[PDB]
Amino acid sequence: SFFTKLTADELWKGALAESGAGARKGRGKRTKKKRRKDLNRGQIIGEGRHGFLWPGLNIPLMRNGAVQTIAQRSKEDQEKVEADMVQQREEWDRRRKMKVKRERGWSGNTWGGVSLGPPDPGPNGETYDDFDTRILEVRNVFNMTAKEGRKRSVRVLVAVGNGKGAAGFAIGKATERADAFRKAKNRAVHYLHYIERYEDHTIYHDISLKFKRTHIKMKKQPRGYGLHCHRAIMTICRLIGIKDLYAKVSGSVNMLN
Amino acid sequence: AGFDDDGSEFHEHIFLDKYLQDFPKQGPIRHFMELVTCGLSKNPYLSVKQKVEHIEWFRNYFNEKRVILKESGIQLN
Amino acid sequence: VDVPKDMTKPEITISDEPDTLYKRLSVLVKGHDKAVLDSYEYFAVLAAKELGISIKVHEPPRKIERFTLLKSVHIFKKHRVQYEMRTLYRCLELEHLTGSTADVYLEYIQRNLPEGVAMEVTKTKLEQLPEHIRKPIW
Amino acid sequence: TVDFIKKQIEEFNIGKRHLANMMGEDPETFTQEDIDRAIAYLFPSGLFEKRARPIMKHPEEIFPKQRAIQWGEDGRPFHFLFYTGKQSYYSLMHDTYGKLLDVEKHHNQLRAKDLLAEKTKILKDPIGSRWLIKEELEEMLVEKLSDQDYAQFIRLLERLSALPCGATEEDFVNRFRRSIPIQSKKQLIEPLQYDEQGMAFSRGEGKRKTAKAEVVVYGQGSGRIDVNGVDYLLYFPVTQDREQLMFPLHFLDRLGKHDMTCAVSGGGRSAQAGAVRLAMARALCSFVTEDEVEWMRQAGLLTADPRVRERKKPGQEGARRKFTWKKR
Amino acid sequence: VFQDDPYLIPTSSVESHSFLLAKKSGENAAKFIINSYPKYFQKDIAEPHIPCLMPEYFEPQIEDVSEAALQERIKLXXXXXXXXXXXXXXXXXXXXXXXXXXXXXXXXXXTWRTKNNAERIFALMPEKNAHSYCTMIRGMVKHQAPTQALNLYTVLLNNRLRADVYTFNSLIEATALVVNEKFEEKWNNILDLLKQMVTQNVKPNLQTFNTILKCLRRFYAFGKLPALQTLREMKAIGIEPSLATYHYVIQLFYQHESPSKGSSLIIYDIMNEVMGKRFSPRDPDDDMFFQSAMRVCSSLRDLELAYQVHGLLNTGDNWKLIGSDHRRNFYYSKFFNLLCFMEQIDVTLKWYKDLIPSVFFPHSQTMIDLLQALDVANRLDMVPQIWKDSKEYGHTFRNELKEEILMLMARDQHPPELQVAFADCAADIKSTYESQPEWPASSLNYVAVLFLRAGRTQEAWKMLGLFRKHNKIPRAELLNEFLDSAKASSSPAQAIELVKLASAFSLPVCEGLTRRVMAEFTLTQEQREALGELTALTS
Amino acid sequence: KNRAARVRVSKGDKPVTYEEAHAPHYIAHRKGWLSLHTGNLDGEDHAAERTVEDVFLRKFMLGTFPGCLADQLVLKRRANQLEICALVLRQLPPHKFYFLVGYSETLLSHFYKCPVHLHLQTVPSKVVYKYI
Amino acid sequence: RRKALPPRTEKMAVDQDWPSVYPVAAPFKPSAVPLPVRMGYPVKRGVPMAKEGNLELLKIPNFLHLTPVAIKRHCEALKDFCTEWPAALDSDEKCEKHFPIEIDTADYVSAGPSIRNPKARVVTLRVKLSSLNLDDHAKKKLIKLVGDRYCKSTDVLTIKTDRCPLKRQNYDYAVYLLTVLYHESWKTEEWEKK
Amino acid sequence: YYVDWKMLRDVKRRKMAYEYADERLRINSLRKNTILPKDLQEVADEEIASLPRDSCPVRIRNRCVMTSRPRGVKRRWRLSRIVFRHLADHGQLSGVQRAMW
Amino acid sequence: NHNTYFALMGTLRFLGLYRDEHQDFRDEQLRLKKLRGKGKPRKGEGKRA
RNA sequence: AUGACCCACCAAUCACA
RNA sequence: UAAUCGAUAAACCCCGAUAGACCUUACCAACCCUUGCCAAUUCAGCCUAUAUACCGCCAUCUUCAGCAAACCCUAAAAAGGAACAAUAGUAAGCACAAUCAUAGCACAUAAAAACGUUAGGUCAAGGUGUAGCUUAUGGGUUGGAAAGAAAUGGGCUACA
Ligand SMILES: [Mg+2]
Ligand SMILES: [Mg+2]
Ligand SMILES: [Mg+2]
Ligand SMILES: [Mg+2]
Ligand SMILES: [Mg+2]
Ligand SMILES: [Mg+2]
Ligand SMILES: [Mg+2]
Ligand SMILES: [Mg+2]
Ligand SMILES: [Mg+2]
Ligand SMILES: [Mg+2]
Ligand SMILES: [Mg+2]
Ligand SMILES: [Mg+2]
Ligand SMILES: [Mg+2]
Ligand SMILES: [Mg+2]
Ligand SMILES: [Mg+2]
Ligand SMILES: [Mg+2]
Ligand SMILES: [Mg+2]
Ligand SMILES: [Mg+2]
Ligand SMILES: [Mg+2]
Ligand SMILES: [Mg+2]
Ligand SMILES: [Mg+2]
Ligand SMILES: [Mg+2]
Ligand SMILES: [Mg+2]
Ligand SMILES: [Mg+2]
Ligand SMILES: [Mg+2]
Ligand SMILES: [Mg+2]
Repeated sequence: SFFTKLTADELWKGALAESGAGARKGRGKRTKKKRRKDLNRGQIIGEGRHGFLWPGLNIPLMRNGAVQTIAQRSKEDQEKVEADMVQQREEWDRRRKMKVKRERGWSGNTWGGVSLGPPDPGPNGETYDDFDTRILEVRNVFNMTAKEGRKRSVRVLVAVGNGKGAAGFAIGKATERADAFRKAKNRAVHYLHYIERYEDHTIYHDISLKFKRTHIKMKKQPRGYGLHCHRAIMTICRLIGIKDLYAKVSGSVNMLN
Repeated sequence: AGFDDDGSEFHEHIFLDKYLQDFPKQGPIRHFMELVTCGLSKNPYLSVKQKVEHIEWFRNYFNEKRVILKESGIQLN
Repeated sequence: VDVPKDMTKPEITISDEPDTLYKRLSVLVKGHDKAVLDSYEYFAVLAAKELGISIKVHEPPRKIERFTLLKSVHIFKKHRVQYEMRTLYRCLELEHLTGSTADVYLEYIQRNLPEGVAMEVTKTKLEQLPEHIRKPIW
Repeated sequence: TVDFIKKQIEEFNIGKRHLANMMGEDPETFTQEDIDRAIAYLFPSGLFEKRARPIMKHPEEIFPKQRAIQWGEDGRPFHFLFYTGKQSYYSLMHDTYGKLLDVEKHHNQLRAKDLLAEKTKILKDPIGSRWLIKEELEEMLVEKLSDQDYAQFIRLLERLSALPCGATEEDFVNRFRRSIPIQSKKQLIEPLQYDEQGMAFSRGEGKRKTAKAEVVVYGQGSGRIDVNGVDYLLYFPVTQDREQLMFPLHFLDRLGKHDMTCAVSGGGRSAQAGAVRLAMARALCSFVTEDEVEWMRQAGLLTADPRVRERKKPGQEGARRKFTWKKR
Repeated sequence: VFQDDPYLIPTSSVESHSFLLAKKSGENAAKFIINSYPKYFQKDIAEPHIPCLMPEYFEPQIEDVSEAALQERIKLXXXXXXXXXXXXXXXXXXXXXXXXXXXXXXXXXXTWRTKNNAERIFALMPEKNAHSYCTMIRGMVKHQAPTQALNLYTVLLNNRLRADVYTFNSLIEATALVVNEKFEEKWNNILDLLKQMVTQNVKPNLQTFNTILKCLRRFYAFGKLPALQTLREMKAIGIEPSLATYHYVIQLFYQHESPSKGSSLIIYDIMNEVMGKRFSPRDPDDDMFFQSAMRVCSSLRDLELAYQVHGLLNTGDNWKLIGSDHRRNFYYSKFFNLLCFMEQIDVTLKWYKDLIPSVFFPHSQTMIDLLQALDVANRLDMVPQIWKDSKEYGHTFRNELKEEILMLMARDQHPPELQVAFADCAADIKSTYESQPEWPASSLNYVAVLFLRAGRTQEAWKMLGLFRKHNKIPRAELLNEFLDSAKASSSPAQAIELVKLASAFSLPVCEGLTRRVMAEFTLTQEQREALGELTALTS
Repeated sequence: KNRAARVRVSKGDKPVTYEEAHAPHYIAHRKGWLSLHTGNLDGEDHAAERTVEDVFLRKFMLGTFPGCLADQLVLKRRANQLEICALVLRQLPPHKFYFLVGYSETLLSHFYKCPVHLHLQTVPSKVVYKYI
Repeated sequence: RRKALPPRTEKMAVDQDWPSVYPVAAPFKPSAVPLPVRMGYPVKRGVPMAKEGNLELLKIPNFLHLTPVAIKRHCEALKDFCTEWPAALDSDEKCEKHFPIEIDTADYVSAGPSIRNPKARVVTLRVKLSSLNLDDHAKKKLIKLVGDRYCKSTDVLTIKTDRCPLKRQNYDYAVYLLTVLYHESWKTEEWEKK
Repeated sequence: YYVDWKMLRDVKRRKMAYEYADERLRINSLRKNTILPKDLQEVADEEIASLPRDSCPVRIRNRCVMTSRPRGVKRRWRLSRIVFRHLADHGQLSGVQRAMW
Repeated sequence: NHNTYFALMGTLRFLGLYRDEHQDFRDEQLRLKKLRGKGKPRKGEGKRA
């Protein structure tokens, strides 16, 4: 029965069932989750519950300038050691069950409004820590493939700006959400506009534009009247540095347009 | 190397006549036992001791049943 | 620079007995991969030329053993996997050797046998005649 | 990656010294040829793929060629075609076209001076000259190429060579020449042999399909054939096989003039007839003229027959024949 | 013995020790497991049947039967006595061999229990002397009570059983080792038991004359003359003198070698006859021979006889001729101590690379020797090498032998080729102590001077900066030296900084210092900054 | 699709040893044998014994040196002695390495009743042939 | 605390005698071998893997202990053990005229815990009949007696001995068999006249 | 633990069959012989059919040694076809390789 | 002998020399199973109760 | 000629003090 | 029938089996045994359920040529990205290709063939998630497993 056994990697790979056909077509629900815990995490070479102490492993090779002999711990000493290890496991379970807080953008389950933090340094060493990025719209998008059938890409639409009058937006698309985030950041920094700000809070004059089927209408406010706008426009404004504004959008509210 | 096999020599292997001394000389028992003998004569995997133990098991088993042999239609020693 | 002094202590004795003569001594090396047998051949020949042992070397035909198993755990009998084991040979044929020389050359050679190879030693030794046959007649 | 190459050469030289020492040879007269034998003996890997076996070689042969640095420390690219993305190839095209124009000018001046003094060097065909392959060119520019690229270039060289050839022009187009090696299919005649006061006997060895045949033919004899110590009418009862044995002799009209002994092993009857056929044919090439040798080859007398039994395959029946396939 | 990979190769002497000791602790752990659960290791495969790989049986093979369990549990010490007690409880008679074995066990294992066990040895069984006296005269040397042993020598001589060789050995040693104010009364009793042994038909062994020498060692430093006589005595009867004999000879001959150098010549000639021969180191005490045979050459500084001791070592069996690793490193410490100063650099550099990394690793004593060897022969080439080697083996000693190493950097004169060696060697050093290490101003004399012979001022400036940043200063000849190195290339601002930091720290040459910056600022025509300096010092 | 002893292509980040990057059909062509012994040759005996021995050695070694084993073991058998040769990550202090060397060699020597040698080659991190 | 020591290849003298380094059969530590050797299959741009950490070189039986210098030395040390071959015996003719009897004996070496090979028992006895003192009658009677063990073209008599545990036992039994064949070939009996 | 109860059964069987080999042989000598009378042979018959039923060799099965599989075994390695392939395909079986020809 | 292999490597695990990830996996799974409340019934208890 | 219904993408880690 | 299981369009049907009289063996019927293979363990043990939780091995499209990271472009992008007298694409990687094998080439054959598709096949190779049994769905012994109304697949031998 000793030969009958296996490697940890094999056993976990087995138990998790990540590679099955259930995971691929989304043949099972996302609320069902199980994880892999290293079973060597807290163990030391030489340690056993029989309680031995080996000269090279558990205990230092020389004590008081001489060679320590093979010896065994007392019953109660082993009791305490196992108590320690159990409390270590419980500590790691206490660490694992705590979920880190996600700052909520617009709504709790929306990615909209959320910050991605500064885009990544360009190849020349050029660095923007002055820029912030906000997510405007994340969307699961599909395409019908010859082999796989439905094929799910995320595409995100993002905006960056330094608050000093340069902002720009871009869109990015990938199989993985993380990947599209990266892509749209790094791409956004390439299309920047300069937005002229009157006295560095409002716009200069009233604006009305019909872009495709969307009508935006903005009005220039005095100093105290903060940011009364569609939530996306407020996000973008905060990125530009426009602090006082009024805008009503009519017709299609489609985000990219 | 390591195995001399009790310092025996090939004549304590090939020729087993010595242990057939006590056995009926003209009977079918000579036939049978000369076959067993000849078999052991060709057997590499066994020691001298073991062959002799086979021989003796037969001595003892035939001498165990005298009755069936006498009744058999041949008087056998 | 640093040389140990007087480093040699061989122990050899000569018994009065007529050391055994070997008419021919054949050594067959089986191995899996050729190259190792070639290196071994080189080494063996070299070792014999230095002892003045006068040898020949030839190559016996290679044996390939094949067999089949099922490719699947359960049922597709139509699909198989075939495995090989190739055994390659060298033959070192030595002639006109003595007993001692044989024991040395064989000791040296056998120690240095690489791990993936096997060896078979066929010694044909010379004996004049037995005693009881010489020229008595019963 | 330049420091790498330098170091690698240092340690290849140090190493070559070491190796030459253990192998007990003179470090100066050590060649690559010797390095190889030395490793092959020291690290004997049987592996069928020769590229996977142990190698100690000069790092220039081991490592692939590197595009050198393309610009100075200020950022200006050295070569004026840099921004094309292929400098190497388009330079070649540039200079080639330049030489073409040059040729046109010079030859036009010589047209106005009433001189055509040049010749057509465009036939190298006896040298067996060909163009570089795409692979070769790609190695000469240290740059990847496209099929249409290679095509373009070659077409241009053609345009060049089709005009009056200058000296520097001839030399130019001849970097792009290679010579295809020897093409002759003429056989290698067995030297005729004279043995023990006996004159004119030749040897040949046929192999067909598990049958091997060694045939010795005597020119000095009358017509008969002894196969494995018996008469050929006895050993080959079947007409067809006797006709096979007859083929080469009847072809050369030697049918009464030669006396042959044979050793044939393995295979069946027809395979042995085939074997002796081939061997006999190969033996009679010593006695005949060089032209009739070409004839025998063109009759298919001198070629071994490659056709051999195929291996049965698992899951089939006969090496081709498949198990019966049920649709439903 | 050690694993051959670079990671597991021992760097120092301490690492060699801990590594080898570790390996043995592992081997032990294994053997423990085997002998704890033998049934797992029972199943045999090997055809020639190695008996050596079989598990061992430390249990008694019979329980209640006395005559088995006694000897069984004796071969195994306390279970032996539990056994002899369970045999004496059943009224089973214990014979002359029984507690001769239990006695040899009381001598080999094991002050009240010795008296009790001895009392049971004599009272119950009337043991033949040749066993009982053997054990008790051996064990009461260990329990330190030799008198009752002379009483047992009387009781043994009474019964016609002669005292065997080890008796006269142990009692020659007992009458020797016991001396109260009077040595002659002892030595005479010794020569009397030595004559009494010759009369009793017992032939004195080589180890009896050897024991006698060992005894004559510990009392008089001039007791080498009787011992010398003994050294001739054995040579008359045909027994070849042991390396232990010769050792003790070299011990008293050394104690009398320090004031008088003639006994030295006698050790050297005794050794000179000893060394034309191939050894068979078969006696018990022999290590200290090759310890002290070479030890004398280190104090007397005589290299030829050390070449001879080495030719002796490498001859019979080199490996078998030195017992311990400490007593082994003494050998090379002293021997290479001789090789370094006494011989040409051609010889020293040679034996260096052979002995140092390969056999046994450099101590502090062999460290200082290489330093003094390169100062006299003027070798500046081998400094980076010996430093890099001394880094690997010599980590702990570093701080203490550091101040000496660098001192050989001042003594030289430095050409343009050697600049980079100084730069690297010193830079690694000070980068090691500025990242953690009290740092000498000597080291700055060196970086700054070697960088003046290098032609590099800019780094010597930053290094002087890094010492005045260490919250203490060099003496003023170094500050005047870099005042000069910054003056020759016309760098007066760095000179201003240096003499400002100099006048802040009180430096003794301050008259001469102020005079040197006034001179350099009169040479570069910085004079207004010199007057501003006088105005900054007056305030 | 044959799956046997294969390491499938991931997104292209996956580190793969020289061994793992070669499917069984490359044995004796590109990669070589992880064991060597006489048993599988034409006229030879006790193949089965050596196979079981092998399996136990891989398992044993994998458990005795947890986490520090780089690539699969190499087992050379020569004239009754087995030299085990391993690639080991540097994890443990050389104390633990020598302890385990000695412990192992003795233990296995007494188990299999033949002299066992152990040869450790030490490596900074898993040698990487491909992807990564 | 992480320790990395440079390889032995650094401290290696160019002319250092190699057999010093690898006296016995050795695993090939890359650290202790000076020669750069790349083995392994390459990758499309790349080269064969380095000698450090290379598992494939570890698999190779290495002839490094056997480098020809080391052999020359080894053999020259072995010249003392070997004994000379008698002059006159140089040709096979004289071999037979002097020694009639050839005894073939096999010895097998395979790696593993046990030495024991079943095939080792077999002893073969080859003897020319022309080297025997046989009468005409005795020769015919022996030929008929042994049968298949006699080759009529080459006149070489063959005795294959198996049946006993040891090769020495089998040697004795083959010799004995030969003896008895010769003694019982010369005895004429009653039925031989029939 | 043997991997399966079945394997256990088999181990026992091989033990018993080893133990009684001598008896079985000695008796089947009598049984298989034409020379002896039938009256001895019928008694000898009941004799060998008296012996424990798990002592007779035909009741033995060669099983995969690691995995206990009752068939699909290759006698030489005493291995199941599946386990054999699993070892050979990682190249842990010396001198075994895929076969092309 | 599978008993010797299983027994010996079990002990060597308890003496902390050998490390069995398979047995560890089995363990941790089982622990988490007794925690969730489905364990192995003490002998005799399960059916009738 | 015909071929219940139902099938799919809305959750985040590891490591150290 | 008291009396296994698994495969069961292509991609099952001399298939798991390169192998069942007892054994094998999982089934049926009687009987037995309950810390019950192991160093220890309120534990061993389970051919119990789920192949629609899986690893391992595979089948299949397939001798099909595509898959895929990192980028770049598009009066917006769901997605698309070639034109060689070239119009927006570069791309490492894996497949194909090349090499290796079948003892010389060549050809052939073998081998190889990615990503995915069929919740394809297999918890009875072994291992395992989840859920189940524990004086029984576990472990042993003895003996039984029949059979041909009919339908059919693949073979063998034939009809000369
Ligand atoms: Mg919410
Ligand atoms: Mg057919
Ligand atoms: Mg099971
Ligand atoms: Mg069977
Ligand atoms: Mg309908
Ligand atoms: Mg429908
Ligand atoms: Mg089922
Ligand atoms: Mg079904
Ligand atoms: Mg289907
Ligand atoms: Mg049945
Ligand atoms: Mg049954
Ligand atoms: Mg069941
Ligand atoms: Mg499925
Ligand atoms: Mg493609
Ligand atoms: Mg569009
Ligand atoms: Mg695209
Ligand atoms: Mg690509
Ligand atoms: Mg080929
Ligand atoms: Mg092809
Ligand atoms: Mg195929
Ligand atoms: Mg291919
Ligand atoms: Mg299904
Ligand atoms: Mg199914
Ligand atoms: Mg199961
Ligand atoms: Mg039918
Ligand atoms: Mg079929």
